[PDB]
Amino acid sequence: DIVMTQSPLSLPVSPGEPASISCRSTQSLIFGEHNYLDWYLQKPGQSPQLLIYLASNRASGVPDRFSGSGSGTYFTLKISRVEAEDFGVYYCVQTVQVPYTFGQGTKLEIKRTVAAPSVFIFPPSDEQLKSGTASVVCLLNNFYPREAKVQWKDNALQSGNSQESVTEQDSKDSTYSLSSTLTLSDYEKHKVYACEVTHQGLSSPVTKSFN
Amino acid sequence: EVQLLESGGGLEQPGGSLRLSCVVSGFTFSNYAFNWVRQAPGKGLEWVAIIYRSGSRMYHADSVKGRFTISRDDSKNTLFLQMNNLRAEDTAVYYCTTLLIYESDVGVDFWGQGTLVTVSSASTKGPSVFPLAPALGCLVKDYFPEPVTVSWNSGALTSGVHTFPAVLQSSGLYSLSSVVTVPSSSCNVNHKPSNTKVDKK
Repeated sequence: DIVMTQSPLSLPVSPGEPASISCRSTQSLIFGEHNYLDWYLQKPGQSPQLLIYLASNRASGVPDRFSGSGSGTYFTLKISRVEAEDFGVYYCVQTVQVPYTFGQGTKLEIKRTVAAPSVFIFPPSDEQLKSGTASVVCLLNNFYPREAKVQWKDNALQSGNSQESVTEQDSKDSTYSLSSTLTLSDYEKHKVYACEVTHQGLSSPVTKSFN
Repeated sequence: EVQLLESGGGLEQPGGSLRLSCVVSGFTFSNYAFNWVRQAPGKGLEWVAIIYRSGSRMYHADSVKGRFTISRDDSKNTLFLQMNNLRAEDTAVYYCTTLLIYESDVGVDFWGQGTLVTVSSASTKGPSVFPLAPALGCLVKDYFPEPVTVSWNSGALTSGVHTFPAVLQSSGLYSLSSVVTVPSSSCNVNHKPSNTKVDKK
């Protein structure tokens, strides 16, 4: 089996700057006058989309900012000026020999400016209170970069009873959103519930709470 | 207009069997080879099998040979993939695709929407939906397996909607929330594995 090695695995690039992704094979992909290597882009929740076929041919509908080059065992995909809609995972694949094999995929991240999150707190619902468990959720909406610290606090810092989930980079504004869910049974025994958010875009941490 | 429509996925126990179907419309099905490509959750693409227009075929041996069988019914414009002796590592979204079609000096390529196959011993369970009232959203709690789909006002509201990736709780059940921001401006959950649908205002 031909091994396809992609580099790098993660590529942070600001909008307007160039990007370059390389793909190496363990066997020559030449047959006749063509190199049998294709480039695909897969956006979150979508099927893969062909960008470049046969090493250097731009697929129908692909903008001219995308180009491919290389021959033999060394191939390169280039974006002359990346745009916000280019976010996704890029794959090379060889088709000179079955089994067809893919590269590991390169996650292209869009480096936009710093953006502070909008913090929201939600107490458990009355419908859920009719059950045995209470869930408090803290929402961090539209921020960048992804690095963010969420901490739960009757002014007692929690540990072990929370879970986080972060969306993929938005195709329009290149921001992230994050949710943190605090799960308790114990809930009716306390009064102060707060989530404190720390992010680069905030001069000081922001706390949203309820009683 | 070309469309590749997959079906037949879902939950099955290890050692069980599933049969995937890909009905091709608007496309001269009989003249082309077709492929199956799968993607484990959070992982990359892996080629599974190919069948040529003759009916001859090949499989990714190192992972699926002897267990999966690709076939085609040209009279019905349908591609099939029979999955026997299922294992946990077969859990993935499966795509039917032509891969590259290069003829008349133009390159085209068609893919289906994919169908999720989950191989697990856990039982199916429908989700509970709790409102998140003031931004606002819905909490979809304690379901298995993936996936759930969440719309807002029967799919009418789409701007500013963030549906978060599901998180596997310690109970072995998934939970997620789907929010939509309304700064003092002025949900339709579907879990097909359990055949449950809930609307929460």
